[PDB]
Amino acid sequence: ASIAQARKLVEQLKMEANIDRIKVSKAAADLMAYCEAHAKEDPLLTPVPASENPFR
Amino acid sequence: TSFSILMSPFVPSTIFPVVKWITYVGLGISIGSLILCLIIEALFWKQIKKSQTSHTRRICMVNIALSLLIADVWFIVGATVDTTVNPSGVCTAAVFFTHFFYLSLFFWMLMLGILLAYRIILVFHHMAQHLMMAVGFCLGYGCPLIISVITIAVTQPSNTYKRKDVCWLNWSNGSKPLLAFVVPALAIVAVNFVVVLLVLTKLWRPTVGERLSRDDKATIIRVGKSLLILTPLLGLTWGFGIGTIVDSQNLAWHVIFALLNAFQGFFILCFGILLDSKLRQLLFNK
Amino acid sequence: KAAVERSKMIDRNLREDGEKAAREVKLLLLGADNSGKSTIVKQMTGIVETHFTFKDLHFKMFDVGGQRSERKKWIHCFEDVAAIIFCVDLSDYNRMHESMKLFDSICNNKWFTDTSIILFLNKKDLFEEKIKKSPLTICYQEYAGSNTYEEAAAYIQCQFEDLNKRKDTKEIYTHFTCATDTKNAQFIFDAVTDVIIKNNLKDCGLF
Amino acid sequence: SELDQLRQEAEQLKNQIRDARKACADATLSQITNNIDPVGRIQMRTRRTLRGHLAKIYAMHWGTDSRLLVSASQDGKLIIWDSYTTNKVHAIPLRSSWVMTCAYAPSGNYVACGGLDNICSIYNLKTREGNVRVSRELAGHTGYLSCCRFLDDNQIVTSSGDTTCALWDIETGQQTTTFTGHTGDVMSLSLAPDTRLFVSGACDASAKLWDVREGMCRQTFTGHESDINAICFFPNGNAFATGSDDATCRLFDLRADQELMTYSHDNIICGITSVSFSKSGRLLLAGYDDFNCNVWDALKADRAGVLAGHDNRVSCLGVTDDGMAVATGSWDSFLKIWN
Ligand SMILES: [C][C][C][C][C][C][C][C][C][C][C][C][C][C][C]C(=O)O[C][C]([O])[C]OP([O])(=O)O[C][C]N([C])([C])[C]
Ligand SMILES: CC(C)CCC[C@@H](C)[C@H]1CC[C@H]2[C@@H]3CC=C4C[C@@H](O)CC[C@]4(C)[C@H]3CC[C@]12C
Repeated sequence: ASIAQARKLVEQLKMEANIDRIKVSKAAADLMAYCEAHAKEDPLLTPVPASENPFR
Repeated sequence: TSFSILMSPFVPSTIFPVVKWITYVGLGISIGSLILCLIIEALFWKQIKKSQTSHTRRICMVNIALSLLIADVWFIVGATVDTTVNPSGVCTAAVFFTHFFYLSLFFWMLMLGILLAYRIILVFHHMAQHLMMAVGFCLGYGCPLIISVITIAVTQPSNTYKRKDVCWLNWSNGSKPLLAFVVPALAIVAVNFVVVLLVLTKLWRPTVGERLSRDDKATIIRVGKSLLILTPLLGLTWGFGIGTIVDSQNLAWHVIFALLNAFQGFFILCFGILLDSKLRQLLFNK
Repeated sequence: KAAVERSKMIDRNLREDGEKAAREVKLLLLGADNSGKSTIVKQMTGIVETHFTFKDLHFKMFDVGGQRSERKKWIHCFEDVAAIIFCVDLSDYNRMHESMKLFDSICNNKWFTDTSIILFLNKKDLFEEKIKKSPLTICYQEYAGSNTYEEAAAYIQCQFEDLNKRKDTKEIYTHFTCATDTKNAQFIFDAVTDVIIKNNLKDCGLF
Repeated sequence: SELDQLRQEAEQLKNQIRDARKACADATLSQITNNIDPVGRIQMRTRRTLRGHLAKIYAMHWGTDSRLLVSASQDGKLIIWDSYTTNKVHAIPLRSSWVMTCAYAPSGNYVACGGLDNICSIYNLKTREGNVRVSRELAGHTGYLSCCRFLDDNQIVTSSGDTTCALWDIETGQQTTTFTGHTGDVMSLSLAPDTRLFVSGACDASAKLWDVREGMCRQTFTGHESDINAICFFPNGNAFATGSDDATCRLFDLRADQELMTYSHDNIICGITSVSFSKSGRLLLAGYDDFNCNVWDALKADRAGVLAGHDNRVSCLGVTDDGMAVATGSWDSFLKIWN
């Protein structure tokens, strides 16, 4: 019964094998760009004044 | 002074100088113990207690502790002042406050005892916490206030609230104001007696079913720990007061009464607070 | 504002539901497959809750064991239980090994460090015939006690009791099958009220 | 014999995958982010304290408008909160007292609940009659319903305790898609912002990225060593943070197929119940079993702040869609709105 499971697992591994991977530096740069793109739109990071803060 | 004048018509003069130092040191140690207990209670406020059981018990203990501290300092103030320096100036208010606070402490011990009895005899019964707090505060402080004001309004016109040197409540063929301290305070202790016995009746119940014996008389330690914890909190040591009623001539009753009740705060701290493992774990590292 | 009135009404309903549920016992049942739990639960998927009222006291009993998944991932939600009902099939020696394993695992969890156990000894009537047919000494390598049925039951109780390492904080109970359903309910109610008394005393600092 | 060849082929495939991963790992994110300035200490105050629950709140979710809130507890009822005014909107008496997951619709119409009953109950908040009613009862799972989320008003994704995820059609009531392959119980999942692919964490220390349209395991990450209880995508949708039972929040990347950093400390020894990201994704949040939360820097692996103030273990925390505030529900039946 486990032979079918093993064949399915190896087929899934082969399917996942031919997947392109970008450099870690490129992903880090993309994350950097996204974080500094919406940095001004992060009320947690930048304390919003109580004038427009609904929870204040 | 002798601390036996609380529930005795008079104290023998042959024993007063010996017991006076013991009373003073016991009350000093009691003041220290109550200070430490209040400090640790403020430090551990609203954190250890989770259920309504612990909340109610802690409220009872903190009320008892505050009443004991205020009553003890008032008694010290009343004793240290002369009876002729201020016949109505400082000792009248002092004795009024001291009697009121002793009786409030007695009724708070009654509150704790009846709470335990109610929570044991009726297992599955839920009552409102806020309503219970209100009832306890109203009857543990309103009744002492009422009895204090009626005592200070009945015996005042006859100038029999205080007799000669003793500006505590008087007796021995005068008025009857001391009955507000001898009758109720003893009776409360009497209740706190039977409740204790009730706890014992529920601490040695037969094993449910035919389960085999678990401990080879190892529950003796638990029973003794429970008894030593609950004895000073319920104020059983005040029972010896009736001994002062019985004879008022022998010094053994007065000596043991003063020794046990002077260190009552020390016993409360050692058993009510120090013996609790939930506080031992948090205090060992702090 | 209508929102304030809606909030007040919802709070009133929640408080009423809490008052209603405060009187509940919320027991918990375990055991093995065909270990006699059916007799203990029918005296009147995942888990099933059976509700029964005795002496004006309501009990919910959850038949844990049908999940067939990781117990450590959803057992933490089974707190606040008055006691743990356990059923053991005395007649079946094979079931005994995994019954003991489950009892040891459950009693040793960090969550069930204070809850008591009301473990039962089911199939006691058929166990007497099993001993006569097959000696107990052959079944178990360890000592089987005296040849009498009562000493065998005592040995079973003894080897069940010492598995609980938290002897001081847990007060377990032992009972056998009763033909009348009233006896089982009476024993369960007595155990529950004793456990509640002990819990109240512990919360009062007397212990 | 025959199975030995399959085992060897799987082993060599795994070796090739890990060799490719090591080759792609030129430099970690921590080294690159040495130039960035630290966020510094952050002040977090509980603006509101939502109270009224009677048992341990175990799951909760935020509304799509960042105003309404939903919470579920083992008491046996579901509560909808108005986070702005602390008011209560609806209180559904769930037929099962054990609820383990809750989900709010992206339109504020349907609310999903699930637990040890192995069924997902979908309730309609807006009804013509007025009284809340069970819109649907999805059944077919043989294990406890650990997590559930709404793709839209008509489609749901659920995670069960039998190592299976299921994409259910609400109108049909049957499993539109079934995702299987986990060797351990799947505990939580999160949805990408585009709702085109979702990653789910299991109890085998493996987070699997599945595609909802295709129904197959697109990717698999194995970086943990214990149970995984928290899943949350990055706001960009390219990364996601996994919380485990070892106080190690690991940030994985979809495109890189790597592990970026493992937020951990020597002081923390407990596990993770839930994680979340800020609106920009720079400020990560996590909930621990040591009675308080922890706010980290998602690019510097530094503990930016502590959210102590809960008397019991924190169960579920979530950030609003607009990132105005973060809600936190713990086991003491308490919801706190930190800002
Ligand atoms: C802090 C604040 C507070 C303090 C402390 C606490 C306590 C108070 C009080 C309690 C409670 C009381 C009330 C009354 C009772 C009832 O309700 O119900 C009746 C039945 O009927 C009962 O009955 P019997 O039989 O009588 O039982 C017994 C009871 N007792 C009370 C008398 C003991
Ligand atoms: C509960 C245990 C540990 C302590 C009990 C202390 C108190 C309540 C006890 C100790 C000694 C007792 C006294 C001993 C002897 C007499 C003489 C007689 O007239 C009966 C009552 C009376 C006056 C007793 C009243 C109660 C008493 C004062």
